[PDB]
This record gives sequence, structure tokens and C-alpha cells, in this order.
Amino acid sequence: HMMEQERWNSVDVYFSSLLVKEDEALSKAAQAHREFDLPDLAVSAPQGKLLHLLARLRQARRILEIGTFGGYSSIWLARALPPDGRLVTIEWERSFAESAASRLAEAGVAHLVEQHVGRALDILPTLDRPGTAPFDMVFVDANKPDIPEYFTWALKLSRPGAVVVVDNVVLGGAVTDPDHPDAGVQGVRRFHEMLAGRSDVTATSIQTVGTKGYDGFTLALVTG
Amino acid sequence: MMEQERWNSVDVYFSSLLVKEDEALSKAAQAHREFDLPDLAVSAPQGKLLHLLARLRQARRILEIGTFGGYSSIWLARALPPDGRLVTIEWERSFAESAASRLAEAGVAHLVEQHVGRALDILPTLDRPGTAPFDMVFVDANKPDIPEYFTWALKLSRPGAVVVVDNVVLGGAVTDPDHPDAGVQGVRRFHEMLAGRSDVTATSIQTVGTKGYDGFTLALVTG
Ligand SMILES: C[S@@+](CC[C@H](N)C(=O)[O-])C[C@H]1O[C@@H](n2cnc3c(N)ncnc32)[C@H](O)[C@@H]1O
Ligand SMILES: C[S@@+](CC[C@H](N)C(=O)[O-])C[C@H]1O[C@@H](n2cnc3c(N)ncnc32)[C@H](O)[C@@H]1O
Repeated sequence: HMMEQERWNSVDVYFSSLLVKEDEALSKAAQAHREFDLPDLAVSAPQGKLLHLLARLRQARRILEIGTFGGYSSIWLARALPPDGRLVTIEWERSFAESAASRLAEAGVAHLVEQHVGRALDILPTLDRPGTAPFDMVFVDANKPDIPEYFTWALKLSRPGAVVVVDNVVLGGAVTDPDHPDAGVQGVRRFHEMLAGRSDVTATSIQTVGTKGYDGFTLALVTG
Repeated sequence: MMEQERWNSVDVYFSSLLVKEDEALSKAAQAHREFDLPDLAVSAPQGKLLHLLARLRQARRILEIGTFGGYSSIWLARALPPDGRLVTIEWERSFAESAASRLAEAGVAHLVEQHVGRALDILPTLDRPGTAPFDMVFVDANKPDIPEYFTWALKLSRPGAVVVVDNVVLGGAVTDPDHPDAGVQGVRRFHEMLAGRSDVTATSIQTVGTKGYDGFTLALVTG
């Protein structure tokens, strides 16, 4: 009889089989973790499709991504863009970014993507310039301790109406513990506290299960 | 900590910081107690998500199938611009009247056109000269008719419209081709219809929280 993760997988595989197609570029990007002996860090296919649909619903022309990894989420985001759009994506590990570059070329979207290699908090201030900012959508999916600062930068680099999605905000439930010693937990808590404390952005957080296990995301709308 | 206890606690935590309920919403959330029914309404995080999706789309015209007590209705109507409209459908007159009171309390009754009756009877009448197409459709009524609610959503909406269907996981029963339940088979047929056409594109997300394990489908009409 199926174990719990097997049940979540079976439902995800079922929905995915009918709703989400992966071509060569996506199916290859989804295996980036195997090249680097890492756990699967990419959004699932249904999650990447959701990011794609959110960008298209927003009619996003400029998208900022913090955390390229192997380019899986990047392909979904770039494929939401119009021909004059741009995805700016940031990755700390050069080898990952180089792998992503190969996937984005295979995907036919290299002309839409501006990749940066380095620490996101070093790169983000360099993006506050005409032709790059303002972004219509920001996807935050890198290290968790810096989420508050990434959110601050998302606000500085975007505009009223912009959508900000922050991945992996559940941390196994540890986010409810004010005394938890992990900096990532405290960063996610600080971020939610920042959202509570201002009225020019409005948000919700959704817990999910599926092939990635139990986690969740935050969706914020900048209102001004 | 038990799994469901954790899911509840995390939802309580996120909602405490991100989702406000005023009198109208807090009252609407208790509608099931008056109705002597289980809590069928979207949770606060889920209602907020519906609200944000509508605003992200800049929806001016929204269609809702399944008013119940008006909890989801308030969230959708509050996403509208001043000249927007929410059209919502409910078969049970007593539920619709309760929702009407909530929508007045919420300050959005003037933006809402409520219909009482069987949804498949009402939906054809909405294809009317002088009515703009819908920008968003929320499908949250009975499960067996979801396929026909979906094709009505396509008929009554424009390219770019967002369609959200609630409660599509059914405890995982949807993976079973032999399941006897008409609602399970309706959700399955709806997903098969999405697979079989190219003028709409979608994803389905499994969620957990205060209401347990379930999920929703989000579709973008492309033409
Ligand atoms: C969860 S993975 C991103 C997965 C990708 N968004 C997807 O869904 O396909 C997180 C990534 O952030 C990168 N990263 C971690 N800390 C970083 C930092 N300070 N600046 C930039 N990238 C960082 C990691 O190297 C890793 O590739
Ligand atoms: C899940 S509840 C809706 C909850 C509401 N959308 C919310 O989140 O606050 C389902 C509703 O659909 C109504 N309903 C069921 N079958 C229907 C039908 N054939 N036509 C119209 N309404 C129907 C039920 O009476 C009930 O109020």
C-alpha cells in the first residue's frame, strides 16, 4: 500500500500527465541536481507551470529571479514573456548557472534571459537602472536567511501591481517557532512580519504537497 | 506534533500576519453553522489567494458558481474596480439570502449580481447581448457538473481569463479510473478535457491547511 509521499506523488503525476508538458529543455533542466550530486531543488512541473501562468496573467514583461540553479523555473518564467520581455536571473554557483545557460538555449529563450553569477545581495543593487527595473514579477528562491532583504529589493526594483512569489516558506512547520535558532526560519518569520507591518503590499501564503513533499509559498501583490 | 495539527498551526500563523477578516468576513465564515452544515467555504488564505488572482488579472467581471454564505464572494468582489461586477450563482435560496446580508455588510452589494437556481440552468442565460465577457471564473459548486461549468466558463470568458476550480483532489480518489463517485469522475473528465484542447492551459496544485488535504486547478484561457 502506498506510503504518504507515494500518494502525493501519484496525485501530482496524475495531474501533471494531463496538464503539464515538458520538452527536452525542461526534462533535462529537471535533472540538474543529478549532475551536481544534490537533492532536487527545482520547482515541480505543476509549480513551474503555476509560476508561468502567474506571469502570463500579470502580462509580465520584466521578471526577476533570485536563484537560477539549473534553469528549470527559469524556462517556465522566460516562456511567459513577450518577445520584448526579459528575465533577469541570479545564481551564486557558476557551474549551476552554466548548466542553466545550456538549458535556456535548448529551450529557445536565451534571447530573453540576462544571467548574473554572484551573491544576490551584491548583484541586486546593480539592477536598479533603466531598461532592467522596474520588474513586473519577482521570484525569490535562493537562500532563506536573506529573504527579508530580497523582499526589500523586490519592492525597490518593482512597481505597483508587481507580483512577488517567495518559495519554500514553510520549513517543515518550524516557521511558527519564535525561538527557532535557524537563520532561515527567522528570515521567513521576519519577512512575514514585514508583510504584516505595511499596507502597500498584500499577500497570502499557501501550504502545498506533491512531489516536493510538504512546503509552501507566499504570493504578494504590490499595491503602493 | 500531528501532521494535521501542524498544517492547522502553520495556516493560523500565516493568516495571523497576512489575512484580515472584518465583521462581514468573520460572519460569512460562520454561515455553515446557521445552515447546519460543515464548513464548505474557502479558508482565509485561500480566499485571499482568490482575491489576489483577481487583482493580478485586473479582473473587471467575475463569475462565481457556488455562493454558499458569501465568504469567497466578499474576497472576489473586493478585488473589483469601482465599475466591476461579480455574478454569483447559488441553488439554495436561504444560502443566497444569507450571502446577500454579508455582501451588504461588506460594502460590495452594489457590485454583485446574485442568481438563485441550478447553475446549469442559469449559465446559458448569462450569454446575453450587452454583457461583457468574464475575466475570471471561480467554480466551487457540485463536482459532477465541473466539466460543463468549465465549458461554460470558456464560452462566457475572453482570452486571458483565469478559471479556478476548487476541491479537485478528493482525497486522491481522482487517480482511480474505476471510482464509482460521479464527482470523482467529473473532476477526472474535466482534467481530461484540459489535456484534450489547446485554447486553455492549466495546472493543479495540492494544498494542505486548516481544511486538510485538497487542491485546486488554475487555468488560463488562451484562445
Ligand atoms: C532552490 S534552488 C533554485 C531552484 C530554481 N529556482 C528552480 O526552481 O529550478 C536555490 C539556488 O539559490 C542559489 N543561491 C544560494 N544562495 C545564493 C545567494 N546568496 N545568491 C545567489 N544564489 C544563491 C543556490 O546555489 C541554488 O542554485
Ligand atoms: C463549496 S460551497 C461554495 C463555498 C463558497 N464558494 C466559499 O468559498 O465561500 C458549494 C455551494 O454550491 C451550491 N450548489 C451545489 N450544487 C449546485 C448547483 N447545481 N447549482 C448551483 N449551486 C449549487 C451549494 O448549495 C453550496 O452553497
